[PDB]
Amino acid sequence: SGFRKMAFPSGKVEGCMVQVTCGTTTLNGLWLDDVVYCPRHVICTSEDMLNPNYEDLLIRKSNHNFLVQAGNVQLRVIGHSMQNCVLKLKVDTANPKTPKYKFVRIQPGQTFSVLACYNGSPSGVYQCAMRPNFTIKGSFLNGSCGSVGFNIDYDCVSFCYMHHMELPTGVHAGTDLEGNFYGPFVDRQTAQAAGTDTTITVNVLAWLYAAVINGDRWFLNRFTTTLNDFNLVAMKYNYEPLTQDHVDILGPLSAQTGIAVLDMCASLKELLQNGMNGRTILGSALLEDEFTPFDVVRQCSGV
Amino acid sequence: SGFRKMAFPSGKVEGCMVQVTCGTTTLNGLWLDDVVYCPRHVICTSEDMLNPNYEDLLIRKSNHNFLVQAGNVQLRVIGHSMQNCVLKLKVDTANPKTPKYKFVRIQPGQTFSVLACYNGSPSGVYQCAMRPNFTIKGSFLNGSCGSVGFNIDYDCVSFCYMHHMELPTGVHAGTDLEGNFYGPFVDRQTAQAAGTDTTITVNVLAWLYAAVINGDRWFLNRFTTTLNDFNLVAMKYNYEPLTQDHVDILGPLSAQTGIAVLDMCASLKELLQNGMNGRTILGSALLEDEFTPFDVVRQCSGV
Ligand SMILES: *[C@H](O)[C@H](C[C@@H]1CCNC1=O)NC(=O)[C@H](CC1CC1)NC(=O)OCc1ccccc1
Ligand SMILES: *[C@H](O)[C@H](C[C@@H]1CCNC1=O)NC(=O)[C@H](CC1CC1)NC(=O)OCc1ccccc1
Repeated sequence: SGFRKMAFPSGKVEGCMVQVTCGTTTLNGLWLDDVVYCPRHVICTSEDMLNPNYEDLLIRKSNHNFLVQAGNVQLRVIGHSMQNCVLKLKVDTANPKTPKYKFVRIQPGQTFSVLACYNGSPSGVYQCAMRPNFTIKGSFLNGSCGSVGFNIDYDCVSFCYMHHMELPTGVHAGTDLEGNFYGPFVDRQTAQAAGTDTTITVNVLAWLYAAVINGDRWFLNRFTTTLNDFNLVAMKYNYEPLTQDHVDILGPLSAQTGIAVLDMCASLKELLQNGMNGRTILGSALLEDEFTPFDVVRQCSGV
Repeated sequence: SGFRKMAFPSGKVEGCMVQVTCGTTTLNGLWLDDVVYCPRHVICTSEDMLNPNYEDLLIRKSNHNFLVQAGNVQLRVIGHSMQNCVLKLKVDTANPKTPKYKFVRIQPGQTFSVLACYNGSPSGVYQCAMRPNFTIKGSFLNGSCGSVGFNIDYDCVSFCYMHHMELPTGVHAGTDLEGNFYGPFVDRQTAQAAGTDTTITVNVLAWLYAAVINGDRWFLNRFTTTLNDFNLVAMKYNYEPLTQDHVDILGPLSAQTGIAVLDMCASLKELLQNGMNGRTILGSALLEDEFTPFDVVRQCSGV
């Protein structure tokens, strides 16, 4: 038993991280088969980044402007192209450690593992949820761009995120591996801000089920409510509306605990209106919304 | 910027995990050079585990009683011995992926990464602190024994933990890689319980410094206190006493923020006496004590 925020093992992705240098800029790239993917803003200078025309900037580059290093071994660039906000560098060697992989775009409310990297070298791994406002609450320093986010399913790595920037509130923004931003953000130094956010209701309910499975029961009650009545409380507290599909995906957890989803919704209603009164749930004094039903089932099925 | 609980990249350890089978018991082992390390209770049956004499049980085993599998490839056992609570199986192949490594025992209050594994296959990675009562708050299911905890320092893996059991309160206990338990625990099914725990004061202070570096300042005040006066408050709230050495290790964080340690201690005193009044620090509504000064410096130096 026990419930811990847990990342996927990072080894398959570690074998894909390289260092990409252009001019005086060095960031990380992802080396899959004979292609290296990295943020296109690596081709920019300090003044280029205020208002860049990336088509112009890439036309003025050649293959020899790009230094790719897989550890000590330098990789020779034999071609370059752009796909939206990602640069693709073709190299003269297929990565012998390329895993089975997909490029997938994730939905708000879904989670993924981030392998934070600097100078092509992985430094740490942690879980992130895609917020409803299309930011993530990461930990990224200078040089972290090109770090990727991913999920793993039976030795297949689904890449879903490449890191590009930090917003003024300290949250982070990036693209999928096709180079399309999550959210209404652009890769230049301007005055962008995250929109208003909301709490991921299905995830809070999943975490309450994890709590029960791990023996935290103090917040339970005898009451049940209706979907429509619960969704009125959700709007008051800036929670997403609960759909019937969300009720359906919580089915397994509802079955394992014998607590109906609308039964647990009554508990959430009381927690929202009354607070915790000094108590904790799974080691937290706040309602946690960054665990998906899948994340919970992964750790709580055996319990 | 950003501050996230972060594990070390797990790839170097993933390449060392194998599956060890004895009888109808299957758990995980750690394959380094030509030796596999695993919990000795793998040699026990259901009735053996109530009150085992491990010297007798191992004398009655032979090499062919042990099935070791590195993925699909079965490894041939050519010798076996016991070191305290760990079984060492000598195999006819040195692990080609053996990293530079050490076996180190950690101190309460220190952190490490856990690579949770089942059937020799890594499933997730997360950070744990060794509690003052020598337990950890993990996430371990049946089959997780033999999973290891580690820190990484310049491609050298320092192994510090191997998982053995779950206590009745849901926390976890295990050994160092020499097979010596952390804490007053034994590897048999009996009525063991964790002793009383305390809060790791130097870690809470380190986390408050991380908060300031990341822009959370609401808990700061103009007051300073003395070491002796603070240690009186620490005893009332079941916090460890602050030593001068702890003040010294917080030096860099104190310098980076311009807030003296005894200045920050006044803030902690107020938080302990008054609570948070509905506010949060680094996304938590509780005082967090599982980040070391090193953990904080790793993420906050660049900020
Ligand atoms: C790429 O490595 C870098 C990552 C930032 C650096 C600090 N934390 C991060 O996540 N990205 C940038 O520097 C981008 C580049 C523009 C998108 C084209 N700019 C940026 O993030 O500016 C905000 C910022 C905040 C704090 C410190 C530096 C920069
Ligand atoms: C080894 O894989 C297993 C790990 C436990 C299983 C559930 N969570 C864990 O951490 N260890 C054991 O089963 C040990 C064996 C005895 C030490 C010799 N026993 C044990 O943990 O018993 C407590 C327990 C609690 C919940 C479920 C099963 C067992």
